[PDB]
Amino acid sequence: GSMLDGPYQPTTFTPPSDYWILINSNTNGVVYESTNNSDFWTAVIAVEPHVDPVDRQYNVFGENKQFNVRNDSDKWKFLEMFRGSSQNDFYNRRTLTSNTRLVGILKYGGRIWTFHGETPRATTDSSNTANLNGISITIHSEFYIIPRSQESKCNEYINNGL
Ligand SMILES: CC(=O)N[C@@H]1[C@@H](O[C@@H]2O[C@H](CO)[C@H](O)[C@H](O)[C@H]2O)[C@H](O)[C@@H](CO)O[C@H]1O
Repeated sequence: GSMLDGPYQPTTFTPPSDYWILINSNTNGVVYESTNNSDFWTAVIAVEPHVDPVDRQYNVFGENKQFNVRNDSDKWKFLEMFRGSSQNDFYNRRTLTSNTRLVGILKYGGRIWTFHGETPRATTDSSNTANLNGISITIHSEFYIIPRSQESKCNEYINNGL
């Protein structure tokens, strides 16, 4: 179809390897939840502009959790909350401060890639897993699909907008 394929409505699916999923967050709270139920749990939480430090509730992987959040920018903030085993408390692994409200997740090269840092200079980073194929995602906002070969385009969107 189009190289920027979408938008698609919120759903749950197992992303194929080699394709960036670009999610256009349009509200606060949980953007997506992704797990293989074995060694990888990531949830992305959206925090609106100028939020003083506070503990908010988020339902993730079916359970209500309290996360400490803040955002001292005009830009939107996206926190990666992770755990690698079912018994561990989630920790804030990475952040993305963004004027464009776009977050990205990719299966490639054996590991999960996401964007982090601050637009317009956000960059990618990897996360290891021993069960990449098992990782599914529940996405709560509209999203697009872009091949990994076209990451330069994905990077422009993340940093500069659609
Ligand atoms: C060195 C390399 O090829 N790394 C790949 C990643 O792409 C790089 O991403 C940085 C930002 O993090 C720069 O844009 C650099 O030019 C890119 O080469 C890529 O994000 C991941 C996932 O597709 O694959 C790495 O191999």
